[PDB]
This record gives sequence, structure tokens and C-alpha cells, in this order.
Amino acid sequence: YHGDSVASLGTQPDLGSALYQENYKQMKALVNQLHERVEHIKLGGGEKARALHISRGKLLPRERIDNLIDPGSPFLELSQFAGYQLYDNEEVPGGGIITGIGRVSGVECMIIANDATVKGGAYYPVTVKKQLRAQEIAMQNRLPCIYLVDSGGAYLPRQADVFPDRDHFGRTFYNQAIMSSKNIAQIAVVMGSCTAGGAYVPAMADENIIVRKADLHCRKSGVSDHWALDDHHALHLTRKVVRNLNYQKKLDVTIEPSEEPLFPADELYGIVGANLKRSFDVREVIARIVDGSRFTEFKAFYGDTLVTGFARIFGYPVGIVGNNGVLFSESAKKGTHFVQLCCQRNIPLLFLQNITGFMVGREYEAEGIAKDGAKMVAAVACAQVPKITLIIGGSYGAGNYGMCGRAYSPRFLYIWPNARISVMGGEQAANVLATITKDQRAREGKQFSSADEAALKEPIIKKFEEEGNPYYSSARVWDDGIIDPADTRLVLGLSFSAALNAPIEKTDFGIFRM
Amino acid sequence: YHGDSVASLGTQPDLGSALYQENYKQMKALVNQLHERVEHIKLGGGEKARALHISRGKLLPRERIDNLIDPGSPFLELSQFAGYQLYDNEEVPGGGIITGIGRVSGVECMIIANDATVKGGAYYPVTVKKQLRAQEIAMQNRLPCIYLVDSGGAYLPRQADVFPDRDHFGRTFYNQAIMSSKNIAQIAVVMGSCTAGGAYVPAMADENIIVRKADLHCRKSGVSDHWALDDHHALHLTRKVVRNLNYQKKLDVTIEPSEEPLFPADELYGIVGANLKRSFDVREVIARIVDGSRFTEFKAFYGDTLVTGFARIFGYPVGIVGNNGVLFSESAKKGTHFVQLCCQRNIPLLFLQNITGFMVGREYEAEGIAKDGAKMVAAVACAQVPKITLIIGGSYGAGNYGMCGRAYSPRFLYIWPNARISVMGGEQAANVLATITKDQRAREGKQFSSADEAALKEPIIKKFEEEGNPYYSSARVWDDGIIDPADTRLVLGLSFSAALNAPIEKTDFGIFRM
Amino acid sequence: YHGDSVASLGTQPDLGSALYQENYKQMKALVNQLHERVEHIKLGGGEKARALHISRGKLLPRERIDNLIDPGSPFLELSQFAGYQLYDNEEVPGGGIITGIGRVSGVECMIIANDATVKGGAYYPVTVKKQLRAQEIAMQNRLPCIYLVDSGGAYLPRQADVFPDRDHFGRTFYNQAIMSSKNIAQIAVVMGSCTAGGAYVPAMADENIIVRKADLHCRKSGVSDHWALDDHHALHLTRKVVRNLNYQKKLDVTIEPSEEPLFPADELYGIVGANLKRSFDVREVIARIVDGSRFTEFKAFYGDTLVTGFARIFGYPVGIVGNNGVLFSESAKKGTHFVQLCCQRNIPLLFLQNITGFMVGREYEAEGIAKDGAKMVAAVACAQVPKITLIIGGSYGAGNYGMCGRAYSPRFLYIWPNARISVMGGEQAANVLATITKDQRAREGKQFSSADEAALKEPIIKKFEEEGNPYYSSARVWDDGIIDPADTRLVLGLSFSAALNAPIEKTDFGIFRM
Amino acid sequence: KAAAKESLCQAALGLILKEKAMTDTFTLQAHDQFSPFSSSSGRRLNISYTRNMTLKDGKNNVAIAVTYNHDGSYSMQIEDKTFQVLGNLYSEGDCTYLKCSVNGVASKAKLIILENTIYLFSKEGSIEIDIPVPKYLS
Ligand SMILES: CC(C)=CC(=O)SCCNC(=O)CCNC(=O)[C@H](O)C(C)(C)COP(=O)(O)OP(=O)(O)OC[C@@H]1O[C@H](n2cnc3c(N)ncnc32)[C@@H](O)[C@@H]1OP(=O)(O)O
Ligand SMILES: CC(C)=CC(=O)SCCNC(=O)CCNC(=O)[C@H](O)C(C)(C)COP(=O)(O)OP(=O)(O)OC[C@@H]1O[C@H](n2cnc3c(N)ncnc32)[C@@H](O)[C@@H]1OP(=O)(O)O
Ligand SMILES: CC(C)=CC(=O)SCCNC(=O)CCNC(=O)[C@H](O)C(C)(C)COP(=O)(O)OP(=O)(O)OC[C@@H]1O[C@H](n2cnc3c(N)ncnc32)[C@@H](O)[C@@H]1OP(=O)(O)O
Repeated sequence: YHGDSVASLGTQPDLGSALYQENYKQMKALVNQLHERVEHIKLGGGEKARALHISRGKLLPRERIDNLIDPGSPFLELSQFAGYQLYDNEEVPGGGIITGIGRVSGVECMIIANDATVKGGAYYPVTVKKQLRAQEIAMQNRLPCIYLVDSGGAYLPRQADVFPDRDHFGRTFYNQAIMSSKNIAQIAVVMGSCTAGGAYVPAMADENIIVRKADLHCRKSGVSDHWALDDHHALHLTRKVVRNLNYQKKLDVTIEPSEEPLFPADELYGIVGANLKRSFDVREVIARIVDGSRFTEFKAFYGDTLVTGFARIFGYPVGIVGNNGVLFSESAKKGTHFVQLCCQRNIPLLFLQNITGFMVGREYEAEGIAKDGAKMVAAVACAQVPKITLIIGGSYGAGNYGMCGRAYSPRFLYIWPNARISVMGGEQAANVLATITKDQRAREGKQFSSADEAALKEPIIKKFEEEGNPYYSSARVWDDGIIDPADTRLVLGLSFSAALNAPIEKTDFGIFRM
Repeated sequence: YHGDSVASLGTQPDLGSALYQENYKQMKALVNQLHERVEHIKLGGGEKARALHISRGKLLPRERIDNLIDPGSPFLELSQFAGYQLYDNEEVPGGGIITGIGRVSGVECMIIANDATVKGGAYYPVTVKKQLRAQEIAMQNRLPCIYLVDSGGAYLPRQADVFPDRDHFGRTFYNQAIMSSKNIAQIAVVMGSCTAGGAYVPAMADENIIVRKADLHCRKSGVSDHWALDDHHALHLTRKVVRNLNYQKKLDVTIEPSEEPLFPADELYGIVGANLKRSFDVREVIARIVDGSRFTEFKAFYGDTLVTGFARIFGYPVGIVGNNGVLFSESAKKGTHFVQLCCQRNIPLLFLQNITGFMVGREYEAEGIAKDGAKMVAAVACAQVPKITLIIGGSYGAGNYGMCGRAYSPRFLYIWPNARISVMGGEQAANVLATITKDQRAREGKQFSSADEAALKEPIIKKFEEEGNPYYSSARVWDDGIIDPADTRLVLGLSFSAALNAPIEKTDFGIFRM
Repeated sequence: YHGDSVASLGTQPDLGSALYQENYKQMKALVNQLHERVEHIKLGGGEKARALHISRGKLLPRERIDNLIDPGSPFLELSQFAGYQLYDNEEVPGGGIITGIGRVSGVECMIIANDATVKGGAYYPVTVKKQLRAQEIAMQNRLPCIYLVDSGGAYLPRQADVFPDRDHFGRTFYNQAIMSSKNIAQIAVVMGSCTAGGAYVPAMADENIIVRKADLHCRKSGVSDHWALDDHHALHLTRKVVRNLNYQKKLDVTIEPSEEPLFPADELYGIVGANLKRSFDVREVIARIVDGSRFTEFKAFYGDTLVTGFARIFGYPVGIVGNNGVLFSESAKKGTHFVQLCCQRNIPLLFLQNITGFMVGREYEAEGIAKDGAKMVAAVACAQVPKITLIIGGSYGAGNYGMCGRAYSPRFLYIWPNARISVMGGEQAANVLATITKDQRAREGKQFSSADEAALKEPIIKKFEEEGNPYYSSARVWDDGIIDPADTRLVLGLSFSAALNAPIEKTDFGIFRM
Repeated sequence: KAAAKESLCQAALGLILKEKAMTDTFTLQAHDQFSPFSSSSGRRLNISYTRNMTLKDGKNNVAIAVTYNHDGSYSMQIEDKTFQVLGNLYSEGDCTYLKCSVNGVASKAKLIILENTIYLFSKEGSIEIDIPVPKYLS
């Protein structure tokens, strides 16, 4: 029986409120800026290289993606902002590579396409990082990989950062071999010149498609498994190969009919705003994203700062954990309990981080908070269910670790355009450094002047402010993308769908330090 | 029956030869320089901080290690050169942390000790990398971890490189939790101040030892499992805890009595020298290191450039693969065959890299060499037996990948003081860049002058020369240490011994592209 | 998405061509002869024994099969030609036993029925071989076995070939026991006299049905589990027992809607003909049999002599490997690659053999061809996916091994009425023997005359010609039947359907000698 | 007479809707009935998908750029003119009927795609528009 009613979250916000108006203005401005920057990145390497690429008869990489995926299928691009102002004078749109998840012949696949326009498709260090992240995603979620190889090899002026180390270029080939061993299909499509150091990708792959115009490779080397007249033919052949994969999706979770949330998503703009100093109820966000705005809270009156419960997204079950204030002992214990419960029942986990800075409270007895957050950290680390993190606000200190940051391998991690990430708030770091130097130079009997205090403080403030920018964090691959809040639900759906390809296996826990 | 005789490798070198004299002089100079630098690093943070540390009553970290390990046991330190001239003006001896493998109570354990003298034990990015490498080694080889925590938290002026990313500070805790889940003992000894962000390490650990002089932690928090009067008492308690671990070493390989090699090891100095342009027979090295100088070569007349065979080191079986010239198709096929054979019989693998540069030969038809080296790369990547790499000469290009570089996760990787590592030789890179620019500016009709050719070439030459230095590569953690050749055998023994703690599991291979 | 179009094989043959007319005439004559011989075998032991059998009130074995299987279900009979002119003066239709696969109560089952008319149902050696082959098929494909026991025991005048050896009579009981241990149902129906040495079959079986008219067996011995009034009642009881088996078919491969081939099958008669000297494109056959004539070739321009690709038969996926000329190194490597690929994706394999004789080329450097065909042989042997072989032309030498001959345990093996199988061509063997004797008697100084050359040559030619006949090979159980080409598709469907009953398990490969 | 712009717009909409219907048919069989990937939305992160299509009218080849708007309507630009089109296929009796609004003008027809030819039968008449063969095969 599934007929009894359930209470729904969410309340209608006050559209007339001045606070709502101001928050809406600020967040809409941020989203417009994000959209403009994304368009500029989408334009690619430049009109020069684009005209040259077209004159050679080859398709532009975005056109390749459009023709490859199923007609009208949504495409989930990752890390559109890699390399954004990362290097001092060189502009590297999209990191020189395009990675995403899309449905080909009814199968979710991870597509990795080199962009020939950007520096002839050379490999900047950020490009290697992006590709490794994509391969890691595909390995974890058991997704076939399709490479659209139009490469130029390592960027020589930066070889020291691309070639030698463990997470450097060679790891790419390593991943390929491993994913072939675990029976995850590898398809390579040599749509560009087969330059030095590039033939390794087709040779490692399970199956190859090579566009006609090395010649020795198809006729004598035999590296070629298929031989295509041009780009369109190659993409069609790729679709045929994917069909011939003999794969069927196995899902192991209960499914229910999906239902839209009761409240419009754009209202989030008013609720969240751009000021981190003001706070908001995470329950509003949860009401905006989950199915039917139906939510079953767990331990509502204990550890009120954390909000944990069960819901459904597009019919899949999810356990939601979010911050609603300063994390405490009770909140940590509640989180550990909830994580154990979700792991036992094999339910995917969704974290929402809105870590609150310690500027409000001087001490907060970091020892006890640490003693309890350690338990939550261990529980999150040992979990095996799919985990997806979303940073809707500040993310500072060990709380970031506790709420499944990058170090804890969430299947995906996205940030809203108003997030901030750093070890601490800038002013707190300034005070810490000032106190350290003051105490030390007092210990040696040296005098500490207030001018020196300002001299230490100001650079730290500016540096922390600059490094906390979402664009700074997404230029490096610290997140899989910056998403417009109004689309959040949709993205999560796609992500969770992909995460369901892999089977869910049992969770083993370490010693629970009681 | 084990009585029939076996032929032994190695020949007596010509001590009177001028070439031998010169090579001996150069290599001995390199080793003396290495020893002097190691002594200076061993001195630690400085006399100032050392006196301050002693005045507080605490022991110096090296003394801690000496008292902790079994009396007279050899201690295998790793990455003594991390941070060597890595940062512009800051001297960070040993990376601010000391990691090694040593025998405690008859059990091989991985010991990680913070150095309080260096910047109060703060965590530079290189320190995080070193610690993560040590934890990875312990996880792979299933070794108990002992932490001697005297920490100061992240180095704030560099927070952006220490806190946020996947391989940044939080991964430490992640590793701890995981290694606790797989039943690998975690012991933490809080020998210093329990500052902010430090209590997480004791809280994550399985067992704790805390030196008396937080107070709340032992009496009320209950984080303390043991409470020690001072450093000596804490180390004794640690030995007792390790004994109480209830662990017994399980070995799954045949063992034979060990026998010393027939030739003195110091002769290597004459054989190898410091000039990479001259070449030498790897069989000399193999004769110098393996037991009794007994070696059973495999496919001796096919692919002569690669040398593959079986031997014993301290009684353990090893399969040895080394370069003796330019790698070719036949060499790659021989290597793939040998790797499959060793994986089938569960024998550890030892690689010796002496990759030869392509300055001698203009083309070397990189397509066929690539088509075959891909097979060897796949075979090496998919292997599951313990793999140890040693770089005795040049290491360039995809050959580094083929001979199990860092990207392919060897259990250990060491380099001799005369190695060179880079994507290509400097002059080759200069020629490549010059040709690219010349061809392009010809394409646009621009004129290319010889002055511009020199202007491009010289910086590249100097940069590649600088980046290939062993000290440059070991300052970053690209290798687990620079070893005197005269000690090589010994080191390998210890390493292999440690690698035997983990059980050897079956190897799964990808599609062998025939 | 499954909407994009695929190119189809096959071309309309030239019906007006004289070659097509002649080939059609010859092949139609062969098929008519085959049909006539099959009818004569179907007539059974003879009118004498048939009248005697009817007078006793028992049904004829073919009537038993007709009533047993589901109404209108197709029945796949195996080895209709066993014993055809095998013994000098004794005519043994069908080997004295009838074995086939048919659907009973919606379950594929292997039915084995003794023919009482032929020598009172005695067991000739060929009968034992046929029964063992049927039991092997059922064991491999996990099919319930139904025995219709009307036996007479071993044929005493030939006891030395029936009783003592491993593949002699006792192995029957062995198989029964084993197939009972692995939970494969054994049903025995004693429809004839329970003579000496026959009661073992009911006693070994899981369940019994005994026709009333030993009496002691049902009332006191208790061997009887069911007791039937006559044959019709016994068959009905058998259907009820099969229903009570509690079995459900588990399929583990993707299924698509089936579609008929685009070209009529009878055209094969014109394409193939009866002359092995002429050649034809195997792609014509593939177009005639696969679904929709859709085929996705793999490595089309490398090793053109072998044709490998993917297709669907009645909606199941199949990998097709066929000969189109003299096998070479590249062909062998392509075959090995394709076999590995199909094993990885768990796809059934279908081999088509048209091995070409070496009369065209004197040497063909057998050493290299052997060195490469060894790899293909190893790959085929180690494979675990269902394998079905079809011999559409010549089959000679080690090529037969390479294309999955009987020694390599294909689930089924059929031959067309125009095949030839032998170690070599007759003339080649004659030349080899002549050269051996000539060289030897030259070595001893004896003279070799041309009359002696003819004397050696002619008997060998005649003997090889006689032994290569399809009827000769099918008289012994070297194949599971001779099939009219026009029906080939249908047969394959049924066969593959049966092969899907067993689960497909992973393939383990030996050392790939690179 | 030569086909107008709007007829080409209707034909392009019909072909897109048939692709959507095929996607639905594949979805029905699969385990993941409610996965967002099965939607024919063409959504992208922070970008709007534009699909370049070529349709053959008589001898002439005409290129249509179809932008997949968020609302589900399609913005098709052919030459210098942009047309806002929203439509759906529903089955009247046994025949598939396309109802579609081009720039707010509602039209009703019956749509049959056989081989490479799209036939729109309406009261005004019949319009046949040919999908070009990829010609890499066939
Ligand atoms: C794995 C291991 C172990 C090792 C290796 O892999 S070692 C690989 C060595 N690489 C090559 O051997 C490829 C050399 N390229 C070429 O052969 C071509 O160039 C292509 C193929 C790139 C196509 O490019 P293209 O020819 O179509 O156009 P182009 O404009 O010429 O393309 C942009 C131009 O590339 C210049 N450029 C600068 N640095 C590099 C760089 N590192 N790689 C490529 N190009 C670079 C750029 O400065 C200029 O543009 P700019 O700066 O003047 O505006
Ligand atoms: C996990 C997460 C998520 C977050 C975090 O973890 S956020 C952690 C914040 N850290 C602290 O809160 C510890 C603050 N230290 C102290 O409280 C003490 O200092 C000790 C404990 C370090 C003992 O050291 P000590 O007091 O015995 O000696 P001291 O000489 O003072 O030691 C050297 C001096 O440290 C200065 N120094 C500069 N930068 C740092 C730095 N980043 N950390 C520590 N010290 C630093 C150095 O400049 C000077 O020496 P110098 O450069 O003048 O020669
Ligand atoms: C397991 C182990 C470990 C050991 C054993 O199992 S040791 C088993 C010993 N067998 C018996 O103990 C059965 C002896 N048969 C009989 O008791 C009956 O015969 C029946 C039962 C067969 C019914 O047959 P039936 O009586 O209804 O008709 P009949 O015409 O008589 O049937 C044909 C005639 O059988 C003659 N014939 C020749 N050789 C044999 C033979 N080997 N077995 C049977 N019959 C044979 C044939 O020559 C003649 O016909 P033909 O050649 O003259 O035309």
C-alpha cells in the first residue's frame, strides 16, 4: 500500500520583501556573469584556429559531440572552467579538452574529446588533470569511454608538470589498461593527425576508428579496426560499435513514479542570495529540489544544526545531509548515525555544505568538536554508497572534510556561483598569524608594532579573498562544475542516473571510537 | 634435488683502464656530494630550534626513531631529499617530516614522525605529498602505521596548495580511516602540542599514546588510550602495543639460502660512471647485485636490447628486466612475454631503466616502436606482483612508461645519483619547437631568422638540463630516494622483504592486441 | 536509441549465369540424395521388426517422440547417419538409437530413445558413441535428459569395443550420476523389456516411469516411481513430471526483435555448388543467414582471408569467423584478437570453415603460418563462450584445429553435403610418401622406379578420396549431422537457443606467446 | 510551387518528434524508466543546444538551425528568418497526426516518414521533404 499522505516541506517566500528583492538581484547578476563566461569559453580557441580547422575539412569538437550523442539527449559537460585564467598570459578555453557524460545508443558513456583549436590540442597540465578526473569518474561508475583523439602531445615548455609524476600524463594510459581489464569498453576515434605519442591511445583501446586523411596504420600496421571516410562516417561507426557492446543496465534500487517539486526553483535566487553573512534554512532548498517536496526528517529535535532525512529524486531514493548552522557534537553524532543507516540500506547520499565561519564565536572549544567530527569523517570516508556533494555556501576547515569534500571521493562535486572555499576565513588566519609572530617576538624580547600587524594582515586578507573565488577553485579541477541553482535538480538527476550503472557493494567500517 | 651447478654472470673489470679510473673518480665524487648533502639535511631545522626543542624536554625526532625501532635493526628512510631547494627562500630539511620502514617488536612498520624544528612542524605541500606517499606504501604492502605527532597544522601562507584538493591534507585522514577498515593497525603517539587540527589524528587512530605535558583529553575526553610520563615511556608503550597486535607474517613464495654476489659492489662506480653518452652492459649490474651472481637469461638472442631473466635476492625469487640499448619491436614482445610469465608464477619484478636517447638515430620509425611498446605498457600496468623500479641511467619518453615509471605504481622507485629523467633530451625538444615555429611562420609567410632559432633553443636546453637533475626530481616526491649504488643490493632486499607482507593475488589482463 | 540505419551485405547473384546454373544443378542433386537416404533411414529396422513391434502393442520410437514433445514443436534430431555403411554386412539405421533436442512442457530437453527394431535394440559401438555424444551435449548445455529405454544390452559379438574402455558403455552410467549430482534432471521411461543390464538405467535415474507389461519392480523392488498402463499413458506422465521439475530459463544476453535475411536461402545452391576447386565469398553465406543481412565487419582490410564480425541470429548476438582464402599470419592475429574480444563481451561464436588446400602453393612457409596459427588455436581452445562450427567446404590440416574442430569441443558441429575433411589433400599425401621413400632408398643406395611411384600413389589417392566423404565422416560420430544448406539458419537458431540454457562463465587464457 | 519556409519548419519538427518517440520506445523496455537521460530535452549546462540539420526540397538543399529551448519549444532559424515552433504528434484513428504552431499559427496535418521522404498531408496539400542520405553508407 502506497496511498497514505505525507507532509511536504517548503513555504512560499515573501516576494514583496526588500531582502528577497536584493538577494534576487545579486544572485541573478552572478548567474548572468556565469552564463556569459561560459558562452565565451564555448566559442573555443578563436576564429583563426576555427577557420583553419574547418578548411582542413574536420568538424569542430562541439559539433562532434552533437552528432555523436543520441538525438535530443541531454549532455552533462564537466569542468567547463578548467584553466580559466590559470596560466598568466595563455588563454586555454575549457582546458583544451571537452569531457562529459551522454547517452549513445541508449547507453550512458563518458566522452573525452581533444580540442584541436587550442594550441593545436597540446596537453597543458590542467588538461591532464581534467582527463584523469573524467577517467576516474568512468572507472568508478563503470561507464564506457569514447575518445575523440585530435591531439598534439605534451606542452613542451611545461614538460616538468605533464610527463614525470604519478598523476601526470602516463597515468592516462594506465587507466585505459585497467578499465580494459575490468571489462569497461574503450573506444578511440582518431579524428586528427596521428602524431608522435598519440598512437598509444588507439593502440591501448579495445576498438579503433580512424579517419582516412597513418595510411600505413590501416593497411599494414593493423592498428585500425575500422576505417572511416570522414568525421560523420566515423561518428556513425562509433554508434554502431557502441550498440554492438552487448550491455544492459542493471539497477538494484526500488523505483517510484517521479513528481515535480511543489515550488519553483528560481525562488532559490531570493532565498540564498549572494551574502554569506546572512543565513537561510536548508529546508527551503530541499523543498525546491526533491520530488513532490516530500521529505522525512530524521532526529529533528537533536543536533538541529544538521538536517538529515530521506527523499526521492526522479524516483530514486536519496539520503540528504545538510548544514543549518554551526556544527556541534550532537550534530556530528546524528550525522554518523544517519550515514550508518543509509549505508546499511544501500541508499545514495547527497551532501549540502553551508559551513558557517567561526568569526561569530571566538573559541567554540575546538577539541570537543574535533573529537566528534572525527567520527563523522571516518563514517563518511568508509561509506560505499554513491555520494554526491553540493556546496551551496561557505566551506571552511575540517567541516569540509566532514561533509565529504574532494579528498573523500564523492562521485560528483558541484558548487553554486556564490560559494567560498578555504581553510579558514581570511581575518581568522590574519589574527592567527599575528598572534603567532607577536608571541614569538615577545619570547625573544623583540617589540611588535601595530604597523607590522597591518603589514601582515592585509596581504593575507586579499590572498584568501582571491583564492576563495568559485572561479579560482574551478579553474583548477577542484569541482566538476559551477551550476546555475535553477537547474540543480536536473543536474543531480543525471548524475545519480549515471552513478546507478555500477553495482552497490557492502560497506566496511573501521573501529567506531565510542 | 638442488645440486647441479649454474653458470654465473659478471667479469672482472680492467682496473688499470683509464676509462675505469675516470668513471670511478666521477661516480665517487657524486656519491661524496650526496653523502654531504644528506648529512646537512640530517642536522635538521637548525641549532636554534634544536636547542629550543631540547629545553622543552622533548626528544629530537631522529632520537625518537632510534629508540622506537628494535635495537640494531636497519631503518629504511624514504625521500630524504623532499623539499631540497623546492621553495625559493625557505629551507625545509627533509620536507619537515621523517618517513621510513623499520622493525618494531619483530614487525615491519611504517613510521611517520613530524619534525617540530622545521617551522614548528607546519605542513608544507611537499610534506603532505611525502606523508601521502608513505601512507600509500603502507596500504599497498599492508604495514602497520605509527605516527609520532608533533604538528603545527597547515602552512597558512600556502593554504591553497595544502587544504582543498583530493591529494591535499584531508586525504591523510581518509587513508587512516580506510586502513583501519581493512584491519591495518593505526597507532598515534601525541609527543607534541595537541594544537588545532591535530587532535583529528589521535581521534582517527585505533590506539593512542599521549605524553603528559590536552589534560582534558586523557581525564575527561577519553581520547587518550594510554598516558605516558615522557618520550621514553611513550616509545616503550608503543613497543608494547605493537606486540599486542596479534600479527604473524605470512609468506607465500619459495625460499632458498642466501649467498653473496661474487663481485664487489663498489666496482659499479667504474662500470657505470657519470657520463650517459657512454654505455655499459646491464649484466654487470645484475651480476653485482643478485645472489651468487647466478642468472638464468630468457630469450637471450631475440630482442637483445632488453635483458630479461630470473634470479634470487636474499633467497627470494625475482624476475629482472633491464635495458641494454634502444628498445625495439622484438624487445617489447620479449618483455610482454616475460611479464606474463612472471605474473603467472607469482614472482616479484625488478625493472632497471637505462633508456637511451634518440640523438643517435633521427627517426627510429616511432610508429612501430609505439605499436609494440603499447603492449608492454598494458602488460606492466595490469600486473599484480610486487614491482620495484630502479633508474640507473637515462629515462626518457614513453620508454619510462614501458619500464614501470611512477604512473604505474611500483611498490618502490629509486634512482642512482647519475640519472636523468625528462620527456625528451633537451636538444631534441629544441629542434622540435624550432621546426614547429619555422613551419608555421612559413605557412603564414613570415620569415624565420637564425637568431630567433638560437633564441628559442638555448632557454629550452638550459631548462631541460636543470629539470633532469636527480635532486630536482627527488625534491618533489617523484622517487622514494637517491641511493648509493654500492648499497643497492641491501636496499632492494629490505624493500622486497616489506613487499612480502601483503598476499599476492591473481593478475587480470586486458585484451592483448595481437 | 536504436534508429540509425546499418548497411547490409549480400548481392543479387546472376541467375542467368551458366556457372550459377551448373552449381545449382549439382547442389540440388546432392540435397536430393541426402533427403532420400534420410527417408530410408527413417523407415527403421524393417517391415519385419516393425510388424513384430506393433503386434506387441508398443509404439514405434518416432511415434513416441512425436507424442512426447509439445504439439507442433520443432525437433532437432542429431546424427541421423550414424552407422551408415559403417559395418560390413550389417545395416544399422540411425545407429539403433534416436537422439535429439525438443521442447517438452516448455522446457528444452534432450531425448534419447532406443530403437527396438534394429537388432532388438542391441548396443553397437556406434550406438554407445552416439549416446555419449548426446549426454555430453546435455551436460554442457544443462538440459534435462529423457531416456526411452527399450534396450537389449551390449552386442556380444563386438563386446571388446563396447564394454571395457573409458568411452565405452559404462561411461553412460557415469554421465548419469554426474548429471544428477549437478542437478540436471534424469527421467527414465522403461517402455520395453527390463532385460539384464538394463535395470541400471532406471535405477540411476531421478524418476522412473514403467509400462505395466518387471512386475516385482513396481510392487516390491520399488524401483518404479510411476506405473503406466501403456505407452501413451507413460508419455503423458512424462510430460507431467517435466512440468513438476520447477525450472525457469535464465538468459544473460541482450535480445532484439528478429528479422528475416534479405535474400532467399536457396540461392546458396548456386553460390556454393559442389566443386571445391572454385571459390566463393563467405560474405554471401553470412548475408543469407544472419538477421536482416546486417553485418558489422571487424578489421576489414587486414588479414582479408579471414572474415570476422558481429551479427544477430533470431535476435541473439553472434560473432562470426569464416575463411575466405588461404590463412596467413595477419589472418591468425586478427582471429585471435576477435576471439579475445568476443570472450570479453560474452558473445557466442560461430565458425565457418572453408579451408583451402595447398595444391595451389608449393611451400607456403609452413613455419610462420604455424607460429601464428598456434596463437589462434590456443585462443579458440581456452574460450568459454558457446561455440558452433559449420563446415561449408574443405577442412584440412591444422586449419581445422584453428577453426574449432571436434577436438576443441564446439557445442555443435554440422557439415554441408559438399564438405571434405582429411589431414591433407590426397595428392599431397601421395607426393609426401613418394618423396620419403625415394629419399630413403636413395640413402641406402636402392633404385626407385616410376612404376613403384604410381603403385604408392594410386591407393593413397583412392583411400583419401573415400575417407573424405561427408557420409563417411558422419557414419562415425564426427559431426552432429549433415544439414541442407537451405535450412542452415533455422538449425543454428535452435542450436543457439539450446546453448543459452547454461550460464556463460568467464574465460581464462593461457600465456599469449607474443 | 517551391515549398515555403514554414513547411520545412513543420517537417523538421516532425522528424525531431519521431526521434523522441523512438527514444520513448527504447525507454519502455529498460530498467531505468525514469532516468532524466531518456528525455529528449537536449539540455546542456549553461549553454543552449543548436542542431544543424539539412533537408532537401526539390533539387535545393536547405539548412535549418534548431535551438532546443528550455520550455520545450524549438527556435528554428532558416536563412535570415527565425521561426518559433511548438508541436506534438498524436494518433488520430490509425494515422499519426502532427499539430504544430509556427510563430503562433496553428496547423494540423498527418505525417508519414517512409525511407528518406517526409510526407505532410494537409487540407492545403501534400509536402514532400527528403532527408539526405549520409552516403558514407548507401
Ligand atoms: C607522450 C610523450 C611521452 C611525449 C610527447 O608527446 S612529445 C610531443 C611533441 N609534440 C609534437 O610533436 C606536436 C607538434 N605539433 C604539430 O606538429 C602540429 O602543430 C599539431 C599536430 C599540434 C597540429 O597543429 P597545426 O599544425 O594544425 O597548427 P598550429 O597553429 O601549428 O598549432 C598550434 C601551434 O603549436 C605550437 N606548439 C607549442 N608547443 C607545442 C606543443 N608542445 N605541442 C604542439 N604544438 C605546440 C603553438 O605555439 C602553435 O600556435 P601559436 O602559439 O603559434 O599560436
Ligand atoms: C586541519 C585544518 C583544516 C586546518 C588547520 O590546521 S589551521 C592550523 C593553524 N596553525 C596553528 O594554529 C599553529 C600555530 N603554531 C603555534 O602555535 C606554535 O608555533 C607551534 C605549535 C607550531 C609550535 O612552535 P613553537 O611555538 O614551539 O615555535 P615557533 O618558533 O613559534 O615555531 C615556528 C614559527 O611558526 C610560524 N608559522 C608560520 N606559519 C605557520 C603555520 N601555518 N603553522 C604554524 N606555525 C607557523 C613560523 O613563521 C615561526 O618560525 P619563524 O618563521 O619565525 O622562524
Ligand atoms: C550391462 C552389461 C555390463 C552387460 C550386458 O548388458 S550383457 C547383455 C546380454 N544381452 C541379453 O541378454 C539380451 C538378449 N536378448 C533377448 O533376450 C531378446 O531378443 C531381446 C530382449 C533383445 C528382445 O528381442 P526379441 O526377443 O523381441 O526379438 P529378436 O528377434 O530375438 O531380437 C533380435 C535378435 O537379437 C539377436 N542378438 C544378437 N546379439 C544380441 C545382443 N548382444 N543382445 C541382444 N540381442 C542380440 C539378433 O541377432 C536377433 O535378430 P536377428 O539378427 O536374428 O535378426
